[PDB]
Amino acid sequence: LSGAVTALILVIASVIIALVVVGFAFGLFGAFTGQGTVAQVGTATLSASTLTLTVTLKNTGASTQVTGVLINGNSGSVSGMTTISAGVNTYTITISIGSISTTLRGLVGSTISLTLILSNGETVTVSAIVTS
Amino acid sequence: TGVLINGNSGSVSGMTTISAGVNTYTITISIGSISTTLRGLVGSTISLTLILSNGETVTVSAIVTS
Amino acid sequence: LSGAVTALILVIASVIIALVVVGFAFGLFGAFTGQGTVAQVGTATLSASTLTLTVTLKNTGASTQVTGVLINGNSGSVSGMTTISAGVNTYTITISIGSISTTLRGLVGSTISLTLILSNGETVTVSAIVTS
Amino acid sequence: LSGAVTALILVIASVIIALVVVGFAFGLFGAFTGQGTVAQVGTATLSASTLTLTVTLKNTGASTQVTGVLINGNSGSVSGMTTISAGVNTYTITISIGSISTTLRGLVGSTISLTLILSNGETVTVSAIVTS
Amino acid sequence: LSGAVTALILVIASVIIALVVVGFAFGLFGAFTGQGTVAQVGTATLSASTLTLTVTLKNTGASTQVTGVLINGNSGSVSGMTTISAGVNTYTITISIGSISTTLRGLVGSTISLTLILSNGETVTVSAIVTS
Amino acid sequence: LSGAVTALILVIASVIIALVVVGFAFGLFGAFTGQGTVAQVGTATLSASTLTLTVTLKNTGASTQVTGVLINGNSGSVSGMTTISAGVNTYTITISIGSISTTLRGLVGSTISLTLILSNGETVTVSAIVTS
Repeated sequence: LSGAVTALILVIASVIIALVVVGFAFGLFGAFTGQGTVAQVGTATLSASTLTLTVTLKNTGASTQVTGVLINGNSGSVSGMTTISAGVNTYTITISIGSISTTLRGLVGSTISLTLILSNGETVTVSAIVTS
Repeated sequence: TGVLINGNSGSVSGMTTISAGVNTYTITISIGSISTTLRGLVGSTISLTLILSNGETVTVSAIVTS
Repeated sequence: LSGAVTALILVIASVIIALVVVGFAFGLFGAFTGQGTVAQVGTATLSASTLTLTVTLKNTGASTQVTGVLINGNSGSVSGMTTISAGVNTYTITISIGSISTTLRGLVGSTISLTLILSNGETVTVSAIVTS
Repeated sequence: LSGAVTALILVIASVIIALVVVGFAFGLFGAFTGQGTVAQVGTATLSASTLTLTVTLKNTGASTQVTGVLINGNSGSVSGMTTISAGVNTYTITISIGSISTTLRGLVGSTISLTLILSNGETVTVSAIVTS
Repeated sequence: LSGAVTALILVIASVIIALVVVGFAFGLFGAFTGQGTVAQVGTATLSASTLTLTVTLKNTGASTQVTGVLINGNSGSVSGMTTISAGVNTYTITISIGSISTTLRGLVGSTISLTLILSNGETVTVSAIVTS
Repeated sequence: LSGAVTALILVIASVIIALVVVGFAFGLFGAFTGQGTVAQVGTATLSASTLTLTVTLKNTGASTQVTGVLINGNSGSVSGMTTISAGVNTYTITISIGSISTTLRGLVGSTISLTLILSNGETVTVSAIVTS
């Protein structure tokens, strides 16, 4: 008689566990779909006298952060408008590096490529015109 | 039961009932902040999620128009 | 007995999930195909006395917008016919920059290159004759 | 009952592995963006009496090295200012070849083309005026 | 009573097997990452009188071997510095083909392209100047 | 006792199914490799008086067919040597269009570009000299 009791107990436990796994899979779907996709929608302007990056970013996911910046050699901090809203927006970020100060002064008018290290593990490649 | 756009989850207010077969549904979404946020994405692609009553989430791709 | 129940539950869940993924992939196809492709089909005219750009644009995709303009140094707003219908059309856009006013007055008759920053993340390179 | 346990074990392992791969891909992005781009921004001067190359180089990436030089026939070593900082800078490199000594003495005033072999796998083509 | 005994036996077997599979997957990751990446970081020199290839190779993976060479028509053996250490290094490889002897003697000064067949399944394309 | 029976039944069924899938994948490999690659290996001659295309085609795959032709405006049928053997061969195809008759008569000596729509879904771009 114990055999059928064990059979039912195991059947119901397996059903509960399978439903848990399926719910987890669909939660993973919904979470990865809306994780946050940040890209560039136009050229940036890198003021070399003040070292200020004005960039237009498009974010069609969750509201992420800007944790770091990667310029030619050094990775520097950021000190302005770190919060990336959703949609398309123009952000004005003040970059802080030790050595790059006055290094760009000899590049006014030329193009440059930066990287933005976001909080959600994504890195964004940015193109900019160096100005003064 | 619900919709999931870039940041926020919002209610739906139309044709919530999914009949069987293939059908074209016109769902009115309601979020507080996303109002006028998509106005700068006209023409671009976007990805949404639909939270159904049977525990299944459906991933949808959409073109943003105006 | 529970093993086969679990097996069928997982099989059906996997079928549902795979169908969801395939539908999403084909939706992505159809969405990226008709996202909006804007190009130039003839030289533009940049009136320097009024700073007005008359340009013929071809758009074989979705109806986009014109968010910004990029002239030699500055990025400026636009204040006319920002909506790009489908097909080939002649648009008359009034550009607004602070300093470029009366700067092109010494370029009448010469060629120039502008950029149009569209709402769908695309930038269009435009060539124009500067007139007055 | 074991089926669903195995299913969740594999699901979580797959999520971990996929996240690892995605992080690696974005790291590759960030690394290749700032790998180091060196070009020339003005004519060089090749002193043929002392065989010294004075060249103005622009480097908008990581700080690379100058490992070799390639003049008409021979590849020779360099013995000065091997380190290329970031930005635009004027470098005075002392080249050393066995045979080219006194060979350029018959080219004073004419043009010549060199190659620079950098540490980051990139070769830079340089143009120079031979002087004395 | 046997049902639950079988259930636990199968559960522990499944956990052991899944852990084996996951460990094997991560080992595959670590192994394919450091398998050996060999490329060229500067033009090679192909001495046509002695038929000797002086080439600068960059290898950022495991220490591979040079098993064969592929010149214009024929694949030939190699007889020197077959072992590719890690890093950037200058290798002097003596090639041996029966027919190509004295064939390059009419190509001095021109450019040529060779292939190196490595031990780790990778073929490396090399560009060289033919000298004498 | 039923649990282990179920486990082995599912194990053998899964092994059979996995082997079926792997066999199908390798069949897909072998089938896509030898599908038929048709290209041009020399200029074609388009006789405008008789409207006859003499073209040398190279096909290193399966023996495909020529289902249609695409000339400047119209898509026309073919009425000769529709079968493409393997190897390099010179084919003489009689094209049939309603309007193009006597239209090429004003292009004798000039170059033109055609398209061949093959049976295997591949289109081949051809260049031809218009003759008479």
